[PDB]
Amino acid sequence: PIVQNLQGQMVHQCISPRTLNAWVKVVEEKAFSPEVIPMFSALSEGATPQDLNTMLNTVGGHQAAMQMLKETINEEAAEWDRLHPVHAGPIAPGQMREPRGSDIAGTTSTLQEQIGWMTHNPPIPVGEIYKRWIILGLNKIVRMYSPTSILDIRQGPKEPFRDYVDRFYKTLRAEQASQEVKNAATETLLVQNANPDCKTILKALGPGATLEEMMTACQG
Amino acid sequence: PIVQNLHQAISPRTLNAWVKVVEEKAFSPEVIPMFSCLSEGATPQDLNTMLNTVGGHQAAMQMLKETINEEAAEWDRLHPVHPIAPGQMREPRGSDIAGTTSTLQEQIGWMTHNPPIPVGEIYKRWIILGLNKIVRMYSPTSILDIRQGPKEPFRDYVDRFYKTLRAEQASQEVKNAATETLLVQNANPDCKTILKALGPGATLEEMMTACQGV
Amino acid sequence: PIVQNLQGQMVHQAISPRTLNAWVKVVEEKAFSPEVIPMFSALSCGATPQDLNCMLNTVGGHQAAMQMLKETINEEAAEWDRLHPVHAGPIAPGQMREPRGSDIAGTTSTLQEQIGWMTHNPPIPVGEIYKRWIILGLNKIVRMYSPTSILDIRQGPKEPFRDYVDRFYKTLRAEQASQEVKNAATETLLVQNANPDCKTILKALGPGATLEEMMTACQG
Amino acid sequence: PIVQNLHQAISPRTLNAWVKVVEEKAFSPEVIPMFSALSCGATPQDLNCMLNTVGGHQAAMQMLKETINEEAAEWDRLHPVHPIAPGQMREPRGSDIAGTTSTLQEQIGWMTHNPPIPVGEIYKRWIILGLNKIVRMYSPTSILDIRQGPKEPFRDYVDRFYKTLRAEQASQEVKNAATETLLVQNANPDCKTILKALGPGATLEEMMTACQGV
Amino acid sequence: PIVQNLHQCISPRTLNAWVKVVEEKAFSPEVIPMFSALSEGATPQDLNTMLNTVGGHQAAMQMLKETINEEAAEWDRLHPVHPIAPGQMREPRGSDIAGTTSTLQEQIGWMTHNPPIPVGEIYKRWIILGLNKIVRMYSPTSILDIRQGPKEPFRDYVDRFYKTLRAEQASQEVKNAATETLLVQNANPDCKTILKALGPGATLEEMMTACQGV
Amino acid sequence: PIVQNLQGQMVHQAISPRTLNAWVKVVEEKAFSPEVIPMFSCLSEGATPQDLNTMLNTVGGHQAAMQMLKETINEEAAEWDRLHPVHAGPIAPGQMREPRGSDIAGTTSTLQEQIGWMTHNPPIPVGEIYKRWIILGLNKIVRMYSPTSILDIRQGPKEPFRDYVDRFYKTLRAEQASQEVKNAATETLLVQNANPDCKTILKALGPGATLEEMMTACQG
Ligand code: NA
Ligand code: NA
Ligand code: NA
Ligand code: NA
Ligand code: NA
Ligand code: NA
Repeated sequence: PIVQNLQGQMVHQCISPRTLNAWVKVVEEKAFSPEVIPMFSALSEGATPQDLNTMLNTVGGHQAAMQMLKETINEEAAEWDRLHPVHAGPIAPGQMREPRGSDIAGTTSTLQEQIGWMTHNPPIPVGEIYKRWIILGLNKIVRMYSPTSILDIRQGPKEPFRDYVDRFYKTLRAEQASQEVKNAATETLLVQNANPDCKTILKALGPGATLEEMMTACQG
Repeated sequence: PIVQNLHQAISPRTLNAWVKVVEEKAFSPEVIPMFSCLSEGATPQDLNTMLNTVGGHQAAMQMLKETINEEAAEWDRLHPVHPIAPGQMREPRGSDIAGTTSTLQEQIGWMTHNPPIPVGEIYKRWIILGLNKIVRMYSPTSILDIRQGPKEPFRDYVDRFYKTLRAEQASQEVKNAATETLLVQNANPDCKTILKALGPGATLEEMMTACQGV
Repeated sequence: PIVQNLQGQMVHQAISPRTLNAWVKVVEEKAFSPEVIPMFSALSCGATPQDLNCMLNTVGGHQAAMQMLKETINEEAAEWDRLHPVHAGPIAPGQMREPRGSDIAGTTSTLQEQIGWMTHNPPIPVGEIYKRWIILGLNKIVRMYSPTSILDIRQGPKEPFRDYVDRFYKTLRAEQASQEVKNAATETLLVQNANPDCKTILKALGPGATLEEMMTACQG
Repeated sequence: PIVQNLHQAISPRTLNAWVKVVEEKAFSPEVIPMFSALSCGATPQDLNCMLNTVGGHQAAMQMLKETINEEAAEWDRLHPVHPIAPGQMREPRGSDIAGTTSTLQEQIGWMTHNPPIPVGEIYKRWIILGLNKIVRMYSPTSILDIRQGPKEPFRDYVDRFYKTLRAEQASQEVKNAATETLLVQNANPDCKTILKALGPGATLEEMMTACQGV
Repeated sequence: PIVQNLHQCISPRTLNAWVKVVEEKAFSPEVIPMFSALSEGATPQDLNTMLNTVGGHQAAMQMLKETINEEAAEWDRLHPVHPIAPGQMREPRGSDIAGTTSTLQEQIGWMTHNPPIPVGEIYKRWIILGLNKIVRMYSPTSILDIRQGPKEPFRDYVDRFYKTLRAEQASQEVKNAATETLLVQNANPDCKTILKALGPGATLEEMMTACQGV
Repeated sequence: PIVQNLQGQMVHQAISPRTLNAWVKVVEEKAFSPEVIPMFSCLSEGATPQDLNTMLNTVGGHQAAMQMLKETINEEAAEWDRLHPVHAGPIAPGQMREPRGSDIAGTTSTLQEQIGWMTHNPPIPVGEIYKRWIILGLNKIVRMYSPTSILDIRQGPKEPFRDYVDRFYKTLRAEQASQEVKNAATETLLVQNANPDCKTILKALGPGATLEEMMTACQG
């Protein structure tokens, strides 16, 4: 990665085995649970497209997913080559070339070319652009790998309400709805899908009750 | 974070530490001090990273979102944004402090600017307020229900008592004031008699020494 | 904490998650065994009163004890306010205020005010003063939490003497006697409380025998 | 390694990391990317250290030696050594790149010299070529033999399929081209019918969504 | 410690390391070299920290106190303190080296002063002398009692033999001199005959090769 | 150890508890398996003779071996004193003495004297010289501790060929033959010692077949 710490200077450094090992373990244990993505984002801060490839490529298993993730990266590379066509010309001595889709994705560029683009002024953040493509790819996978439809999350007859809500908002997180639409499934589905005893208690509350108020209500 | 030595990337060890604490301890009161100590010098981005890498307890994390919205709203009411002075940068809105609508660059901007605009420490304050509500919610038993068993060591009973109290968060005036009242009333019969016999102004040392024997 | 390492300069740094995790584990495992206190002292070298509060406040459980520890800190704060009364006056531009009991204890001061006092010349070591109060508090707890009275430590009829001595001096450590009074319980209690066979052997040694000599003697 | 900040000793943590990965994973394809990432800026000495601290898989490590010999021979054929210019150092032979006949001093010499002679990165290339052969060898089942079971989730079947393929190393043209052919032909009957019914231009998403239901 | 790079606080990892070694290994001889290596550049405060964070083995730690007192007494006898030169600091008494009556400031003073007064390394010497006594004490079996079993591999027997010897601390002249004598006399009958048949000037290699077969 | 990292400067540093703990564990677990030696070499890069002694001396157990290793170090010290006789003379102010066998081995020198020799120009690499002696010593032990003779490694009747080869070349590694003589035991012993079914397949290959080709051949 590249972050500014060598005094005032901003020097490149080798991806940390601890960062790698961290990312591989999270993927092994958690299997594209939604929280994996924020973890990916946080382990890959200031990551070069090489670094990103290292993290993705050291995942053994979930290869179905990693293939899907390749397909997505290709789609976002194609769309980039359509939007930014390279005007083929000999490189002026003081400049470097414009990066193609495949160059951002780290497939056709060198670490030198990648450090070039990111540390150039104005910046060409090939790291952060490729990251954007990957994350878009993971989101699709997370939505895919979410086991149950939100419709199917129903509070059991003996199940604590706090447990039911915990599943409900977990499911929702995976089946990625914007936190406007998550806040709007609150006063609708969550109630409709509660068990009979606790549904009655939640209807009796009236509208516009907070999540605190609903969970306090069904505590028994 | 932003650290004064000789910005830095949030440490995988810090993340892993915070995620584990949340996994194991489940909004036990001691979680919050841990949050505060793992998030020293944290940018609002960093804070979001820590909160967002918690899988599970999503009920709670939703509640914590609701609280952050309330503290953002109250900020936009108190500071309504009205043209950028050449040497300065823009004024941060509720959503900008909370890291939702700002960049890491804008956040580093505000904290390292003179005079300082500590968007890190302000958002932290909002989060902690949010966790407190959750901790109070997740506390299993009411202080009223903590009663010393007939064979239960007094030291064990007090340990539950003041744990419960910590969760059902009471001011250190009201914690000090439940001592000479409830703790005694809720002790077992043998040890209650011993604690009444002590008279009023008795320390916790003196009470626990007293009921060591029974 | 603050220790001098940024070249010759002496810079403040964030309390290390590893230091915290270390201290919390020791408290979890060892439960105010005497060795906990030296560990506390060694994990809190150069600690600001904020840092100290962090370490104490991240202990969940032993809350009975942590309440007791609060009571003690209040007693040492009161005694400080009696000894150093603040003369209410507007702060001269080049100075800072005098710290009250509650300011040392980190309850009413900021990290800025704390760094102020410690790095000021002459030094006002609010870190080291609060530490002194805490440790006094833990000592009381350790003495409290010591399970058996030294009187009750008696060598069993089949128990190796080296085992008996190990309990004996452990108990003594908890029931904190000065290492003059620990050295003086040697040639008295330790012998009186040994089993019959080995007591006879230890009396036969005469006075002024070392611990080595006594333990060599009762090897059988 | 040789690292640009503000030579260094190979980190016990790097060594321990690499040895464990080889112990646990046994030339699974993902081992190689891990090798590449643990050996960033590695001197040919460092590389030998990593390979030589692998106990066991000695069959493989012998094979890996044979390959390194082949790439050393091919180098000595392409660059035959013919007197040392006052400002310069000698030209590296096959055996000198491979770290067998050079010193750490000579290796630091070549890499930090201008123009750079990246003996680290050249030897790495030879090793990786060697591991690829071993990975292809150690892959247990032929892609032909990966068939979706009658009760096996399609997501599970695809996961084996593309794992196998990874080992039996195929170009990302030939990986993309086994998709719309073998993967379908080797699916179970119920899900094959569903995948044929999709028509030709179907993504992996679309295929896996399709067979989620069955 | 005091470390020359480009005082520092004793590392929690150093502490944790030392406490674990004492917990697990129980004054096995190898503990002492470990003590010496974890306490490189240690101030007398640091040393006290390491010794004082050992819970348990308190019998031993008391003995170790007695020894430190003996080496402090012997120091006060050899250096009796007799007015502070303007550029200098006071002369350290037995109790000042042992860290009991000095401050960290006074200790950093003595070690970083010119000429150097290595209070760290002097106290260390006293401690190690103390541990040696304990190790010799805690050694379970007398070298006389180490005898090769009738079915026991010779390599196993020698491993006990030289372990025992290490504890019952013998000079490397007396260790080298118990070789061609006791080790043979205490071998089992079959292998003793083989070792006598070797003649006198035989290495440990030669003896262990000889009894590999039986 | 001493490696050049304090900017351009080359400063001595304390042997890392993690390095020690690493080396002790490897010796505990692996018991002079051949791979131990490369590990020793890699944990002891830039090691002073003191450091080396620390690593060797913190091995508890395998004391038989550590005694043998002492005997070897003495033999290489004697041979050094024969080759470099010290001419007894008063030390010229700008110089230091010539190191004796026992001085290299760290037994009779100080850390100061050792840092002296290594950082002197031209260098006197007492670290790297003692290391050479140790490694020679470990090789003898590894060859000793190798359980079976290469002659005795025979492919079982049901044993996968890849398993048999893995033992074969492991054994060989211990019974240290040069990788010319390891490459020459390939087309001879490995075949002669294969099981009947797979021997026939390997003879049928002709001479000069690679290890790949042989292992591909006996895959069934
Ligand atoms: Na709420
Ligand atoms: Na409350
Ligand atoms: Na081969
Ligand atoms: Na292939
Ligand atoms: Na003694
Ligand atoms: Na002895």
